[PDB]
Amino acid sequence: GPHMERASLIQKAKLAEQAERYEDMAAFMKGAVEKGEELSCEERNLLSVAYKNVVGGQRAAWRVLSSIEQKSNGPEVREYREKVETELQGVCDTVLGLLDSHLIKEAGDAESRVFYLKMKGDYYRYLAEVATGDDKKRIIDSARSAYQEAMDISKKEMPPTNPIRLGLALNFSVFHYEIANSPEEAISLAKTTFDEAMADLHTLSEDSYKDSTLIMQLLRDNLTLWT
Amino acid sequence: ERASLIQKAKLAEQAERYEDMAAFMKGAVEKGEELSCEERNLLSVAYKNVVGGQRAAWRVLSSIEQKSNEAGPEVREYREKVETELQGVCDTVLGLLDSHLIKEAGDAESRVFYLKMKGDYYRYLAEVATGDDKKRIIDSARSAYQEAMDISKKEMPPTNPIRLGLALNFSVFHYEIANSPEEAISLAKTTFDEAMADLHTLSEDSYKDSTLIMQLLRDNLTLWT
Amino acid sequence: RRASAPLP
Amino acid sequence: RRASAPLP
Repeated sequence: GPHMERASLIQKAKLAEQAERYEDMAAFMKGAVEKGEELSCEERNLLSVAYKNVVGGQRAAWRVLSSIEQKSNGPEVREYREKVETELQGVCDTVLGLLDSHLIKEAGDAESRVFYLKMKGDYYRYLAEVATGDDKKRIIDSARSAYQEAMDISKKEMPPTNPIRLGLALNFSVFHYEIANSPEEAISLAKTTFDEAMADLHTLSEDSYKDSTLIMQLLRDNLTLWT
Repeated sequence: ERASLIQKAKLAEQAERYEDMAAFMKGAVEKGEELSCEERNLLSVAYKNVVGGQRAAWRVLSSIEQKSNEAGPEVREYREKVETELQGVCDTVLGLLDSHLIKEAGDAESRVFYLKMKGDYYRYLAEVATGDDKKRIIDSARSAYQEAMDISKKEMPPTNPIRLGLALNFSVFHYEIANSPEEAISLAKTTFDEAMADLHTLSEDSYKDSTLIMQLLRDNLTLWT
Repeated sequence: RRASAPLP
Repeated sequence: RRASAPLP
């Protein structure tokens, strides 16, 4: 039944991860989520790994094509870039559909809520990277809302060294800089996040310390690049 | 148009979208014109990347499946799905080679190229095949490789990279597929020795390609002996 | 290129 | 792992 089917899909997603077949992994994880049970921390990570690898591959390809198209200014680049764009949009719409119909909930843990809301902001941000007109404006607003709701929860419920909180503040600052064209907000957010995490690092254990410091190095690299 | 499909395959290569690259190259081949040396290489790169991906995934799964015995059904089912996708890609390449490329090949170099490709994709099928089907596949790979060897020994110098790469793959076939380690070692030694005797006469254009294959033949011999 | 949050 | 011919 549903419980047996779900267990199989999770095992298959773990096999697909080992085999580095991320589109398969994503499909198994989508099916597992559609069984209706809450995802465990391990399962959330399987879902995130699966789709981030799929969309990451598409985004990298789109950037290559978009760069050739921008430099060459025939029809082939535009047509092919459009095909890649459509595939990317479909993956983002799938993730967003899963988040809205199954994963985004009022209950329970602030960790899982911030996790899903950040994921919502991320996939709307990926859509914004390739969007153009009034659609782009709607997408930018949706990413901003998801990130802000996640920021409000993380500031109230998580310590400033928490990697979900750090990762969220990093992505939202990427959003401000790259998408919303607010470099000042991006720099300010990245500095604040880094400073607040820096003040608390001594309270961490060797395990937690390595997690937090990794994301702080990323914040710092982005500030070097943006200032 | 053919020119558009080739441009798109070159774009797919830059974007590292090898399944797209393979699809564009398949369409280009189906236009009916002979492939140039650059186009042969685009076709080869496209499908070797797709199948290489699948083979590595299959090896991962097959390894888990074996360790599991001491199971469950998921590994077998998933390994079978990967296997079916791999079989479809090999059947696509082999279909293109038989219906468009081997027949229409002008030069001896392009014919050896296509016949080596035929033995390679039959060899990939033989890696995952099991019964009487495996035997038929082994015979078909042996036959493609042998026809290519006969042409390459008569038409190409022993230092030619297509000839060297062919001898390398056929020796892999003998060792791994045909379970003839002696034929594999003998073929690899002979190929290496014949190339070594002509080493000083190697074309500057082939320096990097030939010396690489020579290093691989030597690595395989170290491993097999 | 700018960094975004790494995989969990 | 044994080597097979690299990409042209």
